[PDB]
Amino acid sequence: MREVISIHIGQAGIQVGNACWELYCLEHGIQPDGQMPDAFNTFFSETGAGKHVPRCIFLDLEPTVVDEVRTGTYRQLFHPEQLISGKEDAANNFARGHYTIGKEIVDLALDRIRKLADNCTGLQGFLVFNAVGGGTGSGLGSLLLERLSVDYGKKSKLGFTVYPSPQVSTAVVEPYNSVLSTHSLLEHTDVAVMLDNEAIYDICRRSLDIERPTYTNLNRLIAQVISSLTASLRFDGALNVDITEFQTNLVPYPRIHFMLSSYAPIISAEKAYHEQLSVAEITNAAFEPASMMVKCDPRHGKYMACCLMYRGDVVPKDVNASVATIKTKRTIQFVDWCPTGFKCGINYQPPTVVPGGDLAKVQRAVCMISNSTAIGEIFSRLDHKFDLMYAKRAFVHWYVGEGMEEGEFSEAREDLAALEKDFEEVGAES
Amino acid sequence: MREVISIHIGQAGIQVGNACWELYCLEHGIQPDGQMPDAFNTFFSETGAGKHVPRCIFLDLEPTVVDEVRTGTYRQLFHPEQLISGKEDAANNFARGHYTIGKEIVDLALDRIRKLADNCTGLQGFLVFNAVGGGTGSGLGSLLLERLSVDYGKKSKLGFTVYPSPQVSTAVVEPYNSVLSTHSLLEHTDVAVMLDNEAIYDICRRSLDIERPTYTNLNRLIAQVISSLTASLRFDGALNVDITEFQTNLVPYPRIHFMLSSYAPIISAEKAYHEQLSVAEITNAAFEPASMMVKCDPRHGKYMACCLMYRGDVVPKDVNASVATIKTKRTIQFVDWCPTGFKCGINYQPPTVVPGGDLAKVQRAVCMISNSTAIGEIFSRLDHKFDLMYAKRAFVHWYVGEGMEEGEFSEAREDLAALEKDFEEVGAE
Amino acid sequence: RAVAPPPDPKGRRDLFDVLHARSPGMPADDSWLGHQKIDPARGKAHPPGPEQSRGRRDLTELFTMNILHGDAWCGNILIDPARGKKPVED
Amino acid sequence: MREIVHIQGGQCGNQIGAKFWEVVSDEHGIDPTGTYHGDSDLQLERINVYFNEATGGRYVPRAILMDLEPGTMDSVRSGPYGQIFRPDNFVFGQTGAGNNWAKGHYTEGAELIDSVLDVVRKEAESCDCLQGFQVCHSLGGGTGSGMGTLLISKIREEYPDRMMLTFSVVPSPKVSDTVVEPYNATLSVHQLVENADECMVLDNEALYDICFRTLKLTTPTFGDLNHLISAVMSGITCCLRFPGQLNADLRKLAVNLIPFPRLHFFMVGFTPLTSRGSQQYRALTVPELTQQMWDAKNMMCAADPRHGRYLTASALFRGRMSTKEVDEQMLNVQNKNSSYFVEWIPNNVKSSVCDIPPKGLKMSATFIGNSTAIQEMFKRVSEQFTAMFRRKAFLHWYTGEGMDEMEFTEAESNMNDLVSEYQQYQD
Amino acid sequence: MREIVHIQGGQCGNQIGAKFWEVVSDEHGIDPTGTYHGDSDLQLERINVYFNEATGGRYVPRAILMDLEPGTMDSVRSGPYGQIFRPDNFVFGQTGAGNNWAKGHYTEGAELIDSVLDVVRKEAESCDCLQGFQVCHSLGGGTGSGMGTLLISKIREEYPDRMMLTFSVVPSPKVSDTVVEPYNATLSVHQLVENADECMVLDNEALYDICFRTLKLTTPTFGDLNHLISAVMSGITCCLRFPGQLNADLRKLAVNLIPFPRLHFFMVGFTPLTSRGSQQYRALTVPELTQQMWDAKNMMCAADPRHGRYLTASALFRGRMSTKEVDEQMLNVQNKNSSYFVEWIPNNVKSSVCDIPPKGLKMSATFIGNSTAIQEMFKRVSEQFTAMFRRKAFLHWYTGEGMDEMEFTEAESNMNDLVSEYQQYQD
Ligand SMILES: Nc1nc2c(ncn2[C@@H]2O[C@H](COP(=O)(O)OP(=O)(O)OP(=O)(O)O)[C@@H](O)[C@H]2O)c(=O)[nH]1
Ligand SMILES: Nc1nc2c(ncn2[C@@H]2O[C@H](COP(=O)(O)OP(=O)(O)OP(=O)(O)O)[C@@H](O)[C@H]2O)c(=O)[nH]1
Ligand SMILES: Nc1nc2c(ncn2[C@@H]2O[C@H](COP(=O)(O)OP(=O)(O)O)[C@@H](O)[C@H]2O)c(=O)[nH]1
Ligand SMILES: Nc1nc2c(ncn2[C@@H]2O[C@H](COP(=O)(O)OP(=O)(O)O)[C@@H](O)[C@H]2O)c(=O)[nH]1
Ligand SMILES: [Mg+2]
Ligand SMILES: [Mg+2]
Repeated sequence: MREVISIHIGQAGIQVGNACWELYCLEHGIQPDGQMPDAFNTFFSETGAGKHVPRCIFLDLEPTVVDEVRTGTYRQLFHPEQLISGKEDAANNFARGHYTIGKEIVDLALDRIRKLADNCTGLQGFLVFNAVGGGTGSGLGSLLLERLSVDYGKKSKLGFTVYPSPQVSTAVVEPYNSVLSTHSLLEHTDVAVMLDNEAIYDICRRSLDIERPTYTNLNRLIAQVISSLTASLRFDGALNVDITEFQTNLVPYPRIHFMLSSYAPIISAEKAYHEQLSVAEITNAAFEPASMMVKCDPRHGKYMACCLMYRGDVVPKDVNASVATIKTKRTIQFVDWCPTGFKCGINYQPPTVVPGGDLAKVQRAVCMISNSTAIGEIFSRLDHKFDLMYAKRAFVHWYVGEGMEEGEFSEAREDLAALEKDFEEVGAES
Repeated sequence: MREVISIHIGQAGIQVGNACWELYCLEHGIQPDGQMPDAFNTFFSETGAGKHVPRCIFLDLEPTVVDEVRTGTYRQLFHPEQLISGKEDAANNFARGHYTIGKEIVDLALDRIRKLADNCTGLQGFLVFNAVGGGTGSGLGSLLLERLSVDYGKKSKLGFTVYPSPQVSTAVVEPYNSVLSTHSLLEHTDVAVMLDNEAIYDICRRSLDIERPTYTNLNRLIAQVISSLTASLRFDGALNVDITEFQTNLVPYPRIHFMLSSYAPIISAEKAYHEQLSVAEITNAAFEPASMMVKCDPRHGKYMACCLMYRGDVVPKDVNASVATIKTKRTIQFVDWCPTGFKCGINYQPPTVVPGGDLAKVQRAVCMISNSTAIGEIFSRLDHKFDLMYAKRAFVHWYVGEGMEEGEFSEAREDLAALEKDFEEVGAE
Repeated sequence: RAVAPPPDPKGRRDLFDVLHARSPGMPADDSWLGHQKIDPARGKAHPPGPEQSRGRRDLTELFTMNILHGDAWCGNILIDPARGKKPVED
Repeated sequence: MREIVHIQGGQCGNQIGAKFWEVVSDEHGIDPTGTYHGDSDLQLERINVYFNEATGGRYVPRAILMDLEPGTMDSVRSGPYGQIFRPDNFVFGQTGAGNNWAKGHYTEGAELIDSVLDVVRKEAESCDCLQGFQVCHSLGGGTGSGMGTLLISKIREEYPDRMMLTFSVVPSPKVSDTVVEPYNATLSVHQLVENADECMVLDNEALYDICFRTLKLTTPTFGDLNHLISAVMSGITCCLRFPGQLNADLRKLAVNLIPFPRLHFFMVGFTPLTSRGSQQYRALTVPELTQQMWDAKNMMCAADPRHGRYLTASALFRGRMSTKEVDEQMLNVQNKNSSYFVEWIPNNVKSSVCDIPPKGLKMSATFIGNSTAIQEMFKRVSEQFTAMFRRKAFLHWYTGEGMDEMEFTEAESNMNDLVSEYQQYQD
Repeated sequence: MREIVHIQGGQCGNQIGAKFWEVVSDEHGIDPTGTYHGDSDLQLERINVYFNEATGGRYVPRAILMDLEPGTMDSVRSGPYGQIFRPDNFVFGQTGAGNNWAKGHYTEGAELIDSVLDVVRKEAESCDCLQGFQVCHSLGGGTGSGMGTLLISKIREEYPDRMMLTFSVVPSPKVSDTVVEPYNATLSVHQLVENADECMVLDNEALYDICFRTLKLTTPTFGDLNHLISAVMSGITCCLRFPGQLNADLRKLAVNLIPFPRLHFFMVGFTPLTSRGSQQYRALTVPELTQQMWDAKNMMCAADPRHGRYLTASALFRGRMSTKEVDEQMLNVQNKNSSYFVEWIPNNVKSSVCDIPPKGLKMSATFIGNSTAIQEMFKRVSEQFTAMFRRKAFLHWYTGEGMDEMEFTEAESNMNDLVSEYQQYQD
């Protein structure tokens, strides 16, 4: 049997999870109380008679977001001890999330994955959600992936992670937390997916046509990306792809595992009738920079490996024709040592529209996950701003007071420094 | 499949377009919401289940014309992102729509063109609709025609351009805009069908017997003319003439591609009952000196090539009797080096009639497109007016400030002057 | 949970009727009959046309010579038969 | 066992070809479904010359459809007898020449000749013994003329010992349907003078004249043009498909009509044509065909045979006819008009009798004429080509895709070489 | 009584055999429940080759379904004709291969292959006499490639006197379903050369072209693709399941087609493929069956037969057929193009006749070709392998299970040796 454990750290993790577990109930007919009126084993465990409990944990130091789950419409769905809370928040301090006020919660956390581990038969992977901008997402996220590595070895912990945008940022101390959390993220996470808020802001403005998007509208299409790639484990298709299929096919080097993300028909209600959505058209729109989840130009880099997950009425010939059209096109450039640059995944069930949401009912959607050499431009951006604040030694007395010494920042800087040479070395022709 | 992308530039371009798509939806039976209760594949694209969206973009720097389409009865017919708007108009300045303002829209418009080019299986041509009197039609029209030559090379494009009239004008700097836009029309448009508003005003006055014709009466018969030549793509006939046929039969030299236009049966409802519409007389009415849509005198000129588009119940023998009668007539003239002048095109479907329009139901129709040396007198008046204002630098400071220097006027004056010398040498015997 | 596969546009499920000789079909209902990218069943719409509109006239009856088991003109090319003066009785 | 492979090119070839199998199939008794429904046993005796056996009793035409537009294949298939052809033989392109000869011959013809040669090669190997290829096309156009003439060149290199039967209509003297018709015809004629074994020259206004004077029809449609060609096209192969007292096949006509290898343009007419009111009053016998056979108003070419002397003649009489009346009427037209016949060939006329007439007609005949009066048609196209070429008008549409003015001077030279040798045999 | 034990491996292998047991049971007449409903005695005469008789008239196939992902056994069970298999034969694991050849061959293979051989030796020892094993897999994946070649190498050690008929879906030149296709193929072909007695190379891109050019199928699904390969697999064993005039079983074709032990890869084609529109037009005769047999597009492998010479080819004709057109057409294909055949073998091509046709079809034939033109298929994958191997791309995953870099060099060394051997006899 196939099943994945979803772990959501921090306020960014919970709010995506509120949109995520909103979506997962729609493909399986689960009411908010938890009573179905058997493909749910990936996310739901059959408990007692006619009650399903999600295979998740909602852990956060700040109690102000976990109680909203408790007082919300999904009170009866989640187990109460499953949701983990804390007395005080990390206040965007990585040192607090990792050393001082993080150790007392992670002991309670690991007893809760363990009970979900024994309840489930054969585990496929862990789906971890966090944001590097905050101390809870960085600090507790760095701790939790380390403990899962030493307890569940060689299990594919597939991660989705939110990164700071260049133009728009919500906290001053984001570059310090991003560099520190990435150093733990290289050696621990097998597959990580890059997410950036401002690109989705452009997506909501351009494609979905929303002038003022909110964080709830962001996570609704993010949860579609999570559900589409995991839909292969839930529902049968022509060319199914598992969690173990992604890591052995999109990770060319053990430290080059930072894959981009993109979605196809991000199309509103009135736009859907006039749009002629065909397999060739949605593949071309997938590789456009407008549909990219991260504000980075893919034209500056070379696609090392890309994976396409198709849902709906996709004949396998038309996706086979769309592979040829992209590779023949000169604008999309691949690396010289990878002729077999694509992977196709076809599932037979169309995506399920959230009622009251902004997305429309669409027959066909493509989740485009690509491993490129343009991720290093994002990491060159974070490296530059990290050196600017560290030169005058700004916002460091918060961190070194709460457990850390000075040495951890330099070693995290050098470890992240070797990444942009590694992305340059893998991109250079030979 | 045969299929053409018709695009409309400027205030005159869009008002032709919705007048055109009024006729196209009635011709194929498409309801205004886009639901039909394969001839549509030339202009419409099948979408999902029973939805037909036109292969058309509507671009203008001024949003006052575009949002009328978004509000009116055809709001559900068009895909919304096909309709492209702008922040400020070019405002009758060639340089504003060509260098400063139009560069922010020409990248957006050509991206939309490529999406329609990707959706189409085998492209046949393009139909541009612009007026050279205004800045958006001239400047943004010239900028978009530059990119269409480099993107889709050697591909047919049809230029339906409304030139300034000798007497009638709604613009002052239109001799500047028409001359500068013409320099783009020589080098990039393969086939350019000339149009002029004043000659259409004469047609409605004496034939359609309406003494108060507005723009929607003018653009309805223009919609009949463009639909007549493209009707071979949609319906079979005895002698089909598609878009590619117009290049190799009406363009003798690469820099001579301005052609007149005529629509022969132009009658009212009460006039149609008494009159007898016959193929022999409809060709004489087609070549009637007042029937053209461009203010020219073909007796002054000489026909270099002619194309006839016969519609309706036209047998293939009275049309050849009609062509034979024209060549024997001594009033009309044909150039000495082209003995085989005419091109005959016969279709099998009568033109549709709009409800509330001035036209009545007719069994036969002729659309005549001719290349003549009489189109050279359009530029002679255009050069005479342009040389007057450029003699002592009138209306130049609006053009100097927004990018274009003083050198482009000398190039446009000289290149159009070479066009005049091109016209007189080809008419020489 | 086996969700339904995408239905065929013309109800073809296993191509047994295509590979085997059962249920022969018309030359339409195929992908292409030209070279490529051409719908066989979807072509130019056909108007009634002049030959079918103007009565029954086809050249099969004139060539086959079925009259033994109309004229456009008689004599001069101008006039047509059965159109002349009104006959007056008494 | 003398099979004919038919190739139809372009707007002219497909519309003529669609009405061609209208006359072939019902003569053999074939329904639009494709089965057999005839009563006479002689119809079943020779079908393989034009049809191939199909499983289920169906008979499928031995035809190859070629074009550059998908319009005409939709026109042919929609009409009656439109489902008889194979879906495999409907090979064409999506571009469209647009009356550009070099588009059909060099650029847009290159990617399709290799495709249409495969179906020619497949069809030739299927039949045991080729009798000839039968192509119908135009000379004023660019699709059936440009790609058609390249097909004549390709099919002659592959099979140089088989007859070539080209049914080419020519640009008109009177009116013009295409503006560039002198350019395309002179380039097509230059490609036909070497490779085509025999060419039957037709014109549309010769067909316009017979249908308005002899047939006396008020509104003759576009199918009236095609039916007169189809009676001719079946009239050539009358001795093949049916038995007869005197047999004359496609090579038998070619040897007796062609004195020198470049004298292979023929003017052909059809004998038993009459109007509705004249049907009851005519006495259809052997001599009354002959006075209408040799009359120039019944001719189906632009050239008037009265101007130039007849080099060689032919007569394919169909029906239960007395040979002595075919004998004495043949000599009667020679002595009555002795100025119209070439002196250095005694007994110019060739005759043949087939005993099976067309469906419903009692007596019939077909006249194939090789005359030196046909130079006036070639001089008209050559004069119209020289007038345009001296100012290089409409030439950038031809030279833009890989042609220079060298072969335009060559095609003009071979044109004037062709009309000079017609004129010296007139002397 | 010449039994064949069938094994299906991986996601592709389970799906190709799901349509295979649907076709071969429809030929023999077994309903999806399991009973017999045929109308001929000859259908039940040879059912021991693919089915085991059970109590109550039930028939169970000699099929072993193996994979590592339980999704595909849900696909074959929920699909039609999925209840016929033995529940004890559903041997597999739960971990999933993840398209890794090393995982499919080394880590989880140790626990899986112990249980599978118990099922296979139960099927082999049950029947009285073995003919061979018919396995089906792909070379681009890891669930059927690494696991299948581990099974094939292990089963040939146990049964060396029985043949091994393997069906492989090789990677495409134009597209790629998996990123590690050159890694999976070059290691799998390194194992197939010494273990499998002969291999029949299949690929989607040749099937996709067949489904669009000849079949003219609008929406070719994987169920559409599976039937084309499965129609071959019935036709290869047609002389075993049915009596024939000239019998040719699975060892008859082995000695005929294979000159040297290293050269045992074939390009395969099923002959009477017609579209739905062209069913009535095409007449099912042997000479037109031969030209479709030797058409390059009708081959179900992407290697073009025109590039290389055929060493030895075989044909499995089925139906009521006489044996000159079996022999003369195979003689005619030699003399028509002798350059495309190996000179030092007289009469390279080969044929045999079984008088029992498939259901509802009159004539049919299955073509097996061993040509040297398949070297560019192995040359391209070797070219794709050396590009990735120099940069060591996608190798830290493969070396994780315990494959050293030396084995990748040895796999590539055999590819250059095998591609040179085909070029050795091409000159
Ligand atoms: N996509 C998405 N991102 C969010 C959302 N909410 C917050 N974020 C991002 O997440 C970043 C901080 O993430 P967290 O580590 O979870 O913040 P936290 O858990 O409150 O950590 P503390 O403030 O220290 O308690 C912010 O900078 C936001 O940009 C959301 O609802 N959706
Ligand atoms: N035939 C026709 N011509 C029109 C119509 N409306 C305007 N015109 C012509 O258009 C010219 C005005 O220039 P335009 O190109 O329309 O100006 P514009 O499109 O608004 O461009 P900007 O002024 O820069 O915003 C006038 O000279 C008219 O002759 C119309 O409805 N029909
Ligand atoms: N007799 C006859 N002539 C035709 C027919 N169709 C076209 N033509 C002649 O062919 C000329 C034009 O041919 P065209 O359409 O350009 O052929 P294309 O090259 O295939 O495009 C005209 O002068 C017509 O008179 C036909 O069906 N019958
Ligand atoms: N004909 C056919 N091919 C298939 C099918 N499913 C997958 N494939 C092919 O198998 C290849 C991928 O191999 P894979 O299934 O991952 O092999 P595995 O690792 O053993 O499961 C692709 O190139 C597909 O074309 C099917 O149902 N039919
Ligand atoms: Mg917080
Ligand atoms: Mg004889």
